[PDB]
Amino acid sequence: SMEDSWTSLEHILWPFTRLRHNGPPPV
Amino acid sequence: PFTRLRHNGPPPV
Amino acid sequence: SMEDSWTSLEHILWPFTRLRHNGPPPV
Amino acid sequence: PFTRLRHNGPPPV
Amino acid sequence: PFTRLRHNGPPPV
Amino acid sequence: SMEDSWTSLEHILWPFTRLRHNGPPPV
Amino acid sequence: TEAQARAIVNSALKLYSQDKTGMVDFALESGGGSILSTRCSETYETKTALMSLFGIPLWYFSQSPRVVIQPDIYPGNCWAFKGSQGYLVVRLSMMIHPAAFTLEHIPKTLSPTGNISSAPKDFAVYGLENEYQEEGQLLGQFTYDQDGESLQMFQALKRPDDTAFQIVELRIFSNWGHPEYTCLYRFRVHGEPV
Amino acid sequence: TEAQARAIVNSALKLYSQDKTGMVDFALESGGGSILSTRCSETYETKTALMSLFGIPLWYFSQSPRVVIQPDIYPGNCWAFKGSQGYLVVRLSMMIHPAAFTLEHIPKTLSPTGNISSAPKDFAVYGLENEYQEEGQLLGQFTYDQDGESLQMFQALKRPDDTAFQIVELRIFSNWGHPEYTCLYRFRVHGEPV
Amino acid sequence: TEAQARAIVNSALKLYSQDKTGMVDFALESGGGSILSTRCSETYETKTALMSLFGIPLWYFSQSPRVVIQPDIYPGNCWAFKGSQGYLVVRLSMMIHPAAFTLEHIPKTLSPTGNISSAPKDFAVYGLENEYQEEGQLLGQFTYDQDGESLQMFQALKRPDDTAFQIVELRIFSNWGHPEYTCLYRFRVHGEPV
Amino acid sequence: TEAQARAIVNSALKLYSQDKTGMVDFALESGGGSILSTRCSETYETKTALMSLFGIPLWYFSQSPRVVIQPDIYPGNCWAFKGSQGYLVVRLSMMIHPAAFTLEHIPKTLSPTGNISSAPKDFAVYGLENEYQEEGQLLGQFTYDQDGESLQMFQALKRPDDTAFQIVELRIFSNWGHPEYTCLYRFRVHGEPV
Amino acid sequence: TEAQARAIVNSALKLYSQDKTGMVDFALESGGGSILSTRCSETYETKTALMSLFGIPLWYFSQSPRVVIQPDIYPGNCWAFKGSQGYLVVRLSMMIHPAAFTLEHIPKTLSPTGNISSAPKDFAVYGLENEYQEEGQLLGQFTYDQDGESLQMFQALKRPDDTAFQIVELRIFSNWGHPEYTCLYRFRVHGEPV
Amino acid sequence: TEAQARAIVNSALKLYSQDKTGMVDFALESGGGSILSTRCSETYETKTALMSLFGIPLWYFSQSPRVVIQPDIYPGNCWAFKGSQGYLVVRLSMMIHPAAFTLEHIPKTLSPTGNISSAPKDFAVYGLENEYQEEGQLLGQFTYDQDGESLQMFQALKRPDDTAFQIVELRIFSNWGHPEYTCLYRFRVHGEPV
Amino acid sequence: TEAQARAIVNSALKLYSQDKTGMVDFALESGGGSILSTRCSETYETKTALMSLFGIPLWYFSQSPRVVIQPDIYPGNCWAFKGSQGYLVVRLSMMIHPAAFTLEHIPKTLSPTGNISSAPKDFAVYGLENEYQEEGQLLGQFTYDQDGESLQMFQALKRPDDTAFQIVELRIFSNWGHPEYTCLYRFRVHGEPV
Amino acid sequence: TEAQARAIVNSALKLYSQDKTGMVDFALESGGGSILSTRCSETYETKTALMSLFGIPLWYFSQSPRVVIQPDIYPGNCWAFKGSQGYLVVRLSMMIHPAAFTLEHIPKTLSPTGNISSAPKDFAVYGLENEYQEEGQLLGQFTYDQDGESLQMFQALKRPDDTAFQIVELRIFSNWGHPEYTCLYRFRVHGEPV
Amino acid sequence: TEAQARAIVNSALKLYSQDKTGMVDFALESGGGSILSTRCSETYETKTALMSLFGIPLWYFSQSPRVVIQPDIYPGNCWAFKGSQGYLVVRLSMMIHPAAFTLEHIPKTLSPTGNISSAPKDFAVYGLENEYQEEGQLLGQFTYDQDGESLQMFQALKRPDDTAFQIVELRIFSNWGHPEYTCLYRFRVHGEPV
Ligand SMILES: [Cl-]
Ligand SMILES: [Cl-]
Ligand SMILES: [Cl-]
Ligand SMILES: [K+]
Ligand SMILES: [K+]
Ligand SMILES: [K+]
Ligand SMILES: [K+]
Ligand SMILES: [K+]
Ligand SMILES: [K+]
Ligand SMILES: [K+]
Ligand SMILES: [K+]
Ligand SMILES: [K+]
Repeated sequence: SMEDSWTSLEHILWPFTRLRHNGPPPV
Repeated sequence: PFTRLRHNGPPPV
Repeated sequence: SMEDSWTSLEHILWPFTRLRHNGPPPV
Repeated sequence: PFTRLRHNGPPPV
Repeated sequence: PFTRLRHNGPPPV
Repeated sequence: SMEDSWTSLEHILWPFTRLRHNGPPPV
Repeated sequence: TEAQARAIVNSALKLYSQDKTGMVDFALESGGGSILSTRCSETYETKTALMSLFGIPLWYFSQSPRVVIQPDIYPGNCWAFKGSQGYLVVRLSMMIHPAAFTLEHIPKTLSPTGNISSAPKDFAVYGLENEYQEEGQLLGQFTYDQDGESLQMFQALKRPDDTAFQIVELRIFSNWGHPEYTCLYRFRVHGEPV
Repeated sequence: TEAQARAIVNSALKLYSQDKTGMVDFALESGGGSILSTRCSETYETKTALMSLFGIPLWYFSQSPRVVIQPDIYPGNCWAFKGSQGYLVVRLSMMIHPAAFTLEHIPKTLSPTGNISSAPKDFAVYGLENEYQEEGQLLGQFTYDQDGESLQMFQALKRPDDTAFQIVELRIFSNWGHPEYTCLYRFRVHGEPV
Repeated sequence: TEAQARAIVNSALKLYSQDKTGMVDFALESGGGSILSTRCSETYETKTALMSLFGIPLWYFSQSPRVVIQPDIYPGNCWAFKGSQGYLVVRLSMMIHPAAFTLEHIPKTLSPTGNISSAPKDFAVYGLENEYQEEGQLLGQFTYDQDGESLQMFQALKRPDDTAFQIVELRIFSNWGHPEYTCLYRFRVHGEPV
Repeated sequence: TEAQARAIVNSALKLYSQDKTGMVDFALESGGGSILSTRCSETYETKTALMSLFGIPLWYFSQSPRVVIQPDIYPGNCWAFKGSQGYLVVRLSMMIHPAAFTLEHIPKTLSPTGNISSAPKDFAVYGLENEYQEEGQLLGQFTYDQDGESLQMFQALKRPDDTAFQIVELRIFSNWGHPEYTCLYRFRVHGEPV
Repeated sequence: TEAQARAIVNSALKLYSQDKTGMVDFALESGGGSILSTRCSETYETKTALMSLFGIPLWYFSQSPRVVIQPDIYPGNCWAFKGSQGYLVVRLSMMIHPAAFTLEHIPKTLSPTGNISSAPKDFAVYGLENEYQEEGQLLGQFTYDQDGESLQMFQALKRPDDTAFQIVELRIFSNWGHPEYTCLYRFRVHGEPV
Repeated sequence: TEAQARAIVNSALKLYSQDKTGMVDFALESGGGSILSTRCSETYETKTALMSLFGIPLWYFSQSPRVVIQPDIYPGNCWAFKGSQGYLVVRLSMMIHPAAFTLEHIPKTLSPTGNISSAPKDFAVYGLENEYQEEGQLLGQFTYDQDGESLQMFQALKRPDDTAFQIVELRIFSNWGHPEYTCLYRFRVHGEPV
Repeated sequence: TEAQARAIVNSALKLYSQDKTGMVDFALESGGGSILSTRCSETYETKTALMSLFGIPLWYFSQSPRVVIQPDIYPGNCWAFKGSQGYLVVRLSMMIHPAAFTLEHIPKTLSPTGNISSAPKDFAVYGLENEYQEEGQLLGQFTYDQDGESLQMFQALKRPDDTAFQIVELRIFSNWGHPEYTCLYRFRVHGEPV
Repeated sequence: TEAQARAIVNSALKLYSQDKTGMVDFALESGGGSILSTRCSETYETKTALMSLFGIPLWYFSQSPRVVIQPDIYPGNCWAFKGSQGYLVVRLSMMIHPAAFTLEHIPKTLSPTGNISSAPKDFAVYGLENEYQEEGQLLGQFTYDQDGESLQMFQALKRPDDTAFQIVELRIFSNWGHPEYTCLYRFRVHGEPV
Repeated sequence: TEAQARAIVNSALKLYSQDKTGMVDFALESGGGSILSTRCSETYETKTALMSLFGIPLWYFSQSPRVVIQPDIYPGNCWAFKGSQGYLVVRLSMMIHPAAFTLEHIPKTLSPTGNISSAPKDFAVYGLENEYQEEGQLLGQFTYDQDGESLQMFQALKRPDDTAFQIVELRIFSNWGHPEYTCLYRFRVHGEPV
């Protein structure tokens, strides 16, 4: 439930935030 | 009270 | 408190929802 | 915290 | 879940 | 946390509310 | 004739309290009626209804076709659709042989403009066997009379084979002259269950 | 003659406009009455009233015991509880000596099904001194008559000691035959304030 | 006589069904009237609050001024302002020459306390050309009669120059003795559109 | 032959990369198409709900009709409506003369149950001049072939008068045997802009 | 004269730190003053104030009459009312015999336009015995001088019968030429408590 | 002469602009100080500051202990705690050897009541090594002088062992006679960082 | 020749379009699979992916185990768990006899670092009968080959008793040398429904 | 030549599945690339993207420059900047010697208007040593060919001193004739890490 | 001399009260200035966050760039950006020819650490004709003097052609040695309106 609510909020927020990588992400 | 409910029933496919 | 909060939300939602009876309501 | 409070005092009439 | 977090670290000055 | 959340809400609400003193405030 | 007079008054009040008709309204929403909104014409957006929460005004909305099957008929408590032509589809609470229909509009004496030009004028009622059917059985052609009473009843056509219906379509072909919208206050369907 | 008739009609209309009884309803919610929900029987929850938003199913609407102390009695504006016997606890707006009670149900002529088998039949009213008390003082045993008028009044028992109450429990011991649920449209409490 | 009696009863019921007056209420909210809340006296503060948020109690009020222009007048569905003096500002549904006003209060027979001491007693009605003008034009000084009928109508002063208004101010100078608040159930404005 | 084989492979990959068709999809949402949800049949009600708020379960649905005009067709990314009949209304990215339509469903080889009984079977496509017009112009009657390919294209009827449409209705008259719902994975509209 | 010079500097700084006057401001909101907003003229909606939450901008609002009784007077921290005429009603923290009033406006050297044309010019101050009184006692007629200092003090009229007031009305009859609004930065009331 | 006077004035203004002391305030909230609210005395909560929205009473505004570490000291911008003795716990922005403390209160000349009877009178300052410790090391016993300057500084006790602290407790043992509450405008902590 | 080549290309493209395998994935989330998050190894949480709004740092984005059952496998669309050994628990959309499993990782040619040292190396798959069971039935031990193809399939052990499962646990016993974390791009489960 | 043909098909599909290039894209966001949004030209606000929550539409937004480094290139999945000139600054996932760049635009066959006039035409690519540097090293001048393939690759200038870069600037000097905006679907940077 | 000294003190206080400069600040937010946050360098990331929502910490920041154009400069009321280089973009209240700029920082005597190493050191000011233009026109290069006064003014370069600007960029090239961040307390723009 916690992760599902967070992912709903993340979907709402995603296209309006800016993403900066300060270091390489896991790949 | 805020809750996310679990879906054991499969989604429509 | 639970029912009162729900009824507040229901009052907010009522004129914008669509109501379909799939079977007869209690009468 | 979200709460509805009980009103034992009668409303204005 | 809603929470305010405590800041022991001083703010920028 | 409680007071901090309340003060955030108070900052949001402050310029739009009207304040009436029914008696002298602490001074 | 005092006792007879009191009896007449009691009968009149009883009938009045019984939804003014003493007849089941099979379209009434609280009793089981429903609006097939996907089969309604376009709503005219008036934004004349205010929403409030805890005494705080929030925003102005227009009125849903649902109000057509709700009993409050104070001025403004009507569904306004765009233009002078429209349609409404209602699923009834029971499978019935339809006997009559009722249309209500506010009296001219309660209209702010002095006229009821937004009232429906020419309309027809059809019975539908399923919600997906396009061509229905004509149950009647009528005119709501602007010089008549607020509540008007209309008798359905008698068919030798009385097929029952649980879905009715109201088509309004014309209103009483308002060029912007037509406002429908309440529509009732009366008949006998199978 | 004519003046007497107008006087009779005006008196009847005045009484009708005074909540049909001319008596204070100490259970009426807008006046201060409230339902102790935790002390009510289980609500009949069906999934047949689907509320949807933009075609998305949203929730299944049932009716709260609150409607029992609200004046609207169009068909469906009633609290349906599970089974054929149940109970409701009401906190009155004032501490009163209870004198009478009123039960309203829709007339058969407005019921889509032709019957009011869901109406309460055998019931009793008890007074409670605190919300946590299980056994109250019996204020009366009554039967709601399906062949009687829509609104029915019942006189409370005369006790040598007039004890006041602000909480009453309505126990419905039977309904008029509906196998699934029982529907309460409105319950009123009349008496004298302390 | 029987036909005459039936005619009298029908006439009485017709007038009753037409908002009891047969006259447009230009203040009715659903019909286009609105409360200019920013220009109204402050709502009565109820001892207890409705919500609590982050430990702070919120909403110490019962009814919004909007209820004053809504037809439901069951006990408690009224706007309470502090004390025995106050004011309410209404924007009418149309620009009219005001002819009469209506005040409604619950009858003593429906008041839980046995009295209507919270009912308005001395009041006046003013027309405003803008909602922010300080002094309005007196349309009349009146008293609501505590021993009178629930609904009371009051005739506006005749003015030589037919000036129209779409904003009216209701000033309550006194109530019928309640020391904490005054409750307004309904206020109506009648007149002729321009 | 090697150069010819490389050319065939490159051509196949190019067509595959061009949305598998090399043709504009005027229904594609990202390209300007939109679902007129108010005019769509009701979304399938899933046994369980997604949220709970104040003890009331909310959101009894899986997928919004929007997915029908989105290219992802992994199993489950489809719109399910109740039963074996339904309709969907799409506003196109441009006013076009419709030439063809495309329906996609998952192959039997990717279906967990081994069958695609929930796939649409009998359907028709109509052009609408306004979204609220009752009867649209038939652009074609088709069957989706359960033993055919996952993606199927259907040629529109040739009309003597070149009338353009920007609103299309997809009507599903039958599915391939699933008794509870029908799932639409993707619907595309191809044609010539005006 | 070094010690005397330091004493002069200390006295000047002390007076400056004591709200520049060394006198109680009975209108100051934090000290107990209040705006009777229902008795203020219309706010000019500039929407030049940004609201933010956690560094996120949310929306632009205009300024409440409350700012007139708040000490911050940086450019823009003023209440703008529509036109060149308006009024403000303040409830004082104490019942006082009014001695003087203070009006502040930004100096021309800090105004972006080079002028203070939005500053109040001609105004008058009245004492009111209760918040519902229309006609007050004239406490003085004044002009705020655009060529004067930023802070200007005005002496109240001495009346032989010094009736005390806890409510004052500021009426601005004219501004310094701005055609759209007038901006009021701060108004103070000084006097002696009873 | 003239140059000496300008130098003296500039030095005075510079010191005034440096928070009137020219010394770091390790309790200042914006710089990193915080109030341990659970370790503060009870706040004086009156219902005399009513915040309302659209005329609807919303909440009763009291002041948080946070204001004690905020620089605004206009009358009313103070924390009022219940009774005439109390305590406040402040976590400093840095671990310091405390050297001095500062208490500010409004001058009598700006107090509406003519007195500062609500000002702290007898107080002591203690250092705490952890937030859960009850008994701290006495850093000093002092009296705030009602006939002294608005801002008063107090030198901490010289101890042979300079122990550092980041938590200080201010105990007010008495006020200047107000029977209901005690008002703290600002408290500062000065010392040397480790 | 030419026709044979076109047939081969079409078959290859068809298989590619069928999730590259032509086999049902009972772990795929959109089809009904879900991650039992409480039974997953710790997620590698770095602070290197900063999401900000209007330049305000908002939160540090990590990837959920959910991505492991989502088809996107562009570099970075993988779940990174802490260390070089870990576990994941997946609830399948159906109760199946598991036949095979699939692991996908990005090719070295698309990895920015030139290596896939973060890829899983040594792993095993177990079936669980309930979500609370610690020890499952071993369905197979495998190694993901860093020099093999991007997509690799592994055949489950043949057991004389075909027991069905709806929960599988993937245990990664080693990765290909990355010292900080292990990255899973996609895991699929294939088998036969009951 | 059947085995050779199948090998050719397999190689083509493998390359296609490896992001169509088989080469690392050091600008790809999921792999570590980032947009320095503060160094991008103005976004054209089209508001053609719909946001939804639980199937409820909420509002229309425009597309962030971030989409330029995201692989979805269905029509509309592009960043539109105002006019025919603009710039974009990307921080790469690694410090590389840049070898080539890739620009993608939709084919004309998938554009609703029949043309790709909004596609970039004349552009140049620069390497930057730090995010604050204004003047970069020219890495190449190019034209995207509207009559060419959807994906186009461009070879960087070879410099004898190959200074590595982790920041690149794309400057678009012209588009293919659209007067309102230019839409950039995807930009990739390829090279060798240091 | 006494009158001369009083005049000097009054002049100093007047200048001090006029924002310490007696000059319009066209960047002041309350006066019409605004921060173009989309064009500002990223705010400093504080180790800890402010909120937590669904277990995710949110808001890792102290102050919004807005504080740079607000007059409060108590320690901590400053905007911190990461590192020793950054930029800020301000839209002025009017289109002006810029004449001077002002930078404020806390004095060393009020800094908790004893130093102002976080103060800006080397900076430049540019005028922009649009907020999205890459290279602005240099209005001046300056150094903030760590051994100088708290408030420092800097004269703009004299340009032969009087071009106006309403957007200015402040670039900080270096700070006074703090290795993590740089804090800006206030930046002002002075000039002549067009
Ligand atoms: Cl419900
Ligand atoms: Cl508070
Ligand atoms: Cl995350
Ligand atoms: K109605
Ligand atoms: K009821
Ligand atoms: K009312
Ligand atoms: K789809
Ligand atoms: K002010
Ligand atoms: K303070
Ligand atoms: K994945
Ligand atoms: K893209
Ligand atoms: K500042």
